[PDB]
Amino acid sequence: EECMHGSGENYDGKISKTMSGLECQAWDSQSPHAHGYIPSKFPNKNLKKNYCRNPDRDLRPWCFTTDPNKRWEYCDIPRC
Amino acid sequence: GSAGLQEKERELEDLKDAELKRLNEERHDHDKREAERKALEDKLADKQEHLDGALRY
Repeated sequence: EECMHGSGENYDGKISKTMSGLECQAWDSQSPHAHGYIPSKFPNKNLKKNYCRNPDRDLRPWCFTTDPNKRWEYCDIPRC
Repeated sequence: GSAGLQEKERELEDLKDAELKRLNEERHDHDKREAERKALEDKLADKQEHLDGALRY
Protein backbone atom coordinates (compact mmCIF):
# COMPACT_ATOMS: atom_id res chain seq x y z
CA GLU A 1 0.00 0.00 0.00
CA GLU A 2 1.27 3.46 -0.95
CA CYS A 3 -1.09 5.03 1.57
CA MET A 4 -1.87 4.63 5.27
CA HIS A 5 -5.13 3.88 7.07
CA GLY A 6 -4.13 4.48 10.66
CA SER A 7 -0.64 5.16 11.98
CA GLY A 8 1.04 3.56 8.97
CA GLU A 9 2.25 0.39 10.70
CA ASN A 10 1.21 -1.60 7.65
CA TYR A 11 2.64 0.94 5.21
CA ASP A 12 5.06 -0.73 2.82
CA GLY A 13 5.31 1.97 0.18
CA LYS A 14 8.31 3.27 -1.75
CA ILE A 15 8.28 6.77 -0.21
CA SER A 16 11.77 7.62 1.02
CA LYS A 17 11.48 11.32 1.86
CA THR A 18 10.54 13.21 5.00
CA MET A 19 7.94 15.98 5.29
CA SER A 20 10.91 18.35 5.09
CA GLY A 21 11.92 17.00 1.68
CA LEU A 22 15.02 15.21 2.95
CA GLU A 23 15.90 11.78 1.57
CA CYS A 24 15.65 9.15 4.29
CA GLN A 25 18.80 7.37 5.39
CA ALA A 26 19.06 3.66 4.58
CA TRP A 27 17.94 1.48 7.49
CA ASP A 28 20.88 -0.80 6.71
CA SER A 29 23.21 2.19 6.85
CA GLN A 30 24.72 3.82 9.93
CA SER A 31 25.56 6.95 7.99
CA PRO A 32 25.13 9.70 8.68
CA HIS A 33 23.06 8.85 11.77
CA ALA A 34 23.87 5.85 13.94
CA HIS A 35 20.89 3.88 15.25
CA GLY A 36 19.72 0.53 16.57
CA TYR A 37 16.84 0.02 14.15
CA ILE A 38 18.69 -2.74 12.34
CA PRO A 39 16.61 -4.41 9.56
CA SER A 40 17.93 -7.81 10.65
CA LYS A 41 17.01 -6.98 14.25
CA PHE A 42 13.44 -6.08 13.29
CA PRO A 43 12.63 -8.23 10.22
CA ASN A 44 8.91 -8.07 10.97
CA LYS A 45 8.90 -4.32 10.45
CA ASN A 46 9.74 -4.63 6.74
CA LEU A 47 12.69 -2.25 6.92
CA LYS A 48 13.72 -2.04 3.26
CA LYS A 49 16.19 0.40 1.71
CA ASN A 50 15.38 3.86 3.06
CA TYR A 51 11.60 3.70 2.77
CA CYS A 52 9.54 5.48 5.41
CA ARG A 53 8.30 3.00 8.01
CA ASN A 54 6.64 2.90 11.42
CA PRO A 55 8.53 0.28 13.47
CA ASP A 56 8.00 1.90 16.88
CA ARG A 57 4.21 2.37 16.76
CA ASP A 58 4.50 6.15 16.34
CA LEU A 59 1.84 8.58 15.11
CA ARG A 60 3.09 8.64 11.53
CA PRO A 61 5.91 6.79 9.70
CA TRP A 62 9.34 8.37 9.96
CA CYS A 63 12.97 7.95 8.98
CA PHE A 64 16.45 9.33 9.58
CA THR A 65 17.29 12.40 7.52
CA THR A 66 20.32 13.12 5.37
CA ASP A 67 20.91 16.21 7.49
CA PRO A 68 23.28 15.73 10.48
CA ASN A 69 21.48 18.71 12.03
CA LYS A 70 18.31 16.64 12.40
CA ARG A 71 18.35 13.06 13.68
CA TRP A 72 14.95 11.98 12.36
CA GLU A 73 11.77 13.48 10.96
CA TYR A 74 8.28 12.25 10.13
CA CYS A 75 7.41 11.43 6.54
CA ASP A 76 4.57 12.83 4.45
CA ILE A 77 2.48 9.93 3.22
CA PRO A 78 -1.11 10.26 1.92
CA ARG A 79 -3.94 8.41 3.63
CA CYS A 80 -6.17 5.86 1.89
CA GLY B 1 7.68 -26.55 17.08
CA SER B 2 5.83 -29.85 16.85
CA ALA B 3 3.05 -28.34 14.76
CA GLY B 4 5.20 -25.58 13.32
CA LEU B 5 2.81 -22.96 14.63
CA GLN B 6 5.68 -21.22 16.44
CA GLU B 7 7.40 -20.59 13.11
CA LYS B 8 4.12 -19.12 11.86
CA GLU B 9 3.47 -16.92 14.88
CA ARG B 10 7.10 -15.76 14.70
CA GLU B 11 6.71 -14.49 18.28
CA LEU B 12 4.87 -11.43 16.93
CA GLU B 13 2.93 -11.12 20.19
CA ASP B 14 6.18 -11.40 22.14
CA LEU B 15 7.74 -8.58 20.13
CA LYS B 16 4.62 -6.43 20.48
CA ASP B 17 4.81 -6.72 24.28
CA ALA B 18 8.27 -5.14 24.19
CA GLU B 19 7.00 -2.28 22.01
CA LEU B 20 4.76 -0.96 24.77
CA LYS B 21 7.32 -1.90 27.42
CA ARG B 22 10.02 0.36 25.98
CA LEU B 23 7.61 3.08 24.82
CA ASN B 24 10.63 4.88 23.30
CA GLU B 25 11.81 6.02 26.74
CA GLU B 26 15.29 6.42 25.25
CA ARG B 27 14.27 8.11 22.00
CA HIS B 28 12.10 10.45 24.09
CA ASP B 29 15.15 11.81 25.94
CA HIS B 30 17.01 12.02 22.63
CA ASP B 31 14.39 14.29 21.07
CA LYS B 32 14.23 16.49 24.15
CA ARG B 33 18.02 16.75 24.05
CA GLU B 34 18.11 17.99 20.45
CA ALA B 35 15.27 20.40 21.26
CA GLU B 36 17.24 22.48 23.77
CA ARG B 37 20.37 22.03 21.68
CA LYS B 38 18.66 23.72 18.73
CA ALA B 39 17.43 26.51 20.99
CA LEU B 40 21.00 27.04 22.21
CA GLU B 41 21.93 27.93 18.63
CA ASP B 42 19.39 30.78 18.62
CA LYS B 43 20.81 31.98 21.93
CA LEU B 44 24.26 32.05 20.34
CA ALA B 45 22.87 33.91 17.34
CA ASP B 46 21.19 36.55 19.50
CA LYS B 47 18.32 37.63 17.27
CA GLN B 48 16.27 39.23 20.04
CA GLU B 49 18.27 38.76 23.26
CA HIS B 50 15.23 38.30 25.50
CA LEU B 51 17.24 36.24 27.96
CA ASP B 52 18.76 38.17 30.87
CA GLY B 53 21.01 35.24 31.67
CA ALA B 54 20.24 35.35 35.38
CA LEU B 55 17.75 32.48 35.49
CA ARG B 56 18.48 30.76 32.17
CA TYR B 57 15.42 28.55 32.72
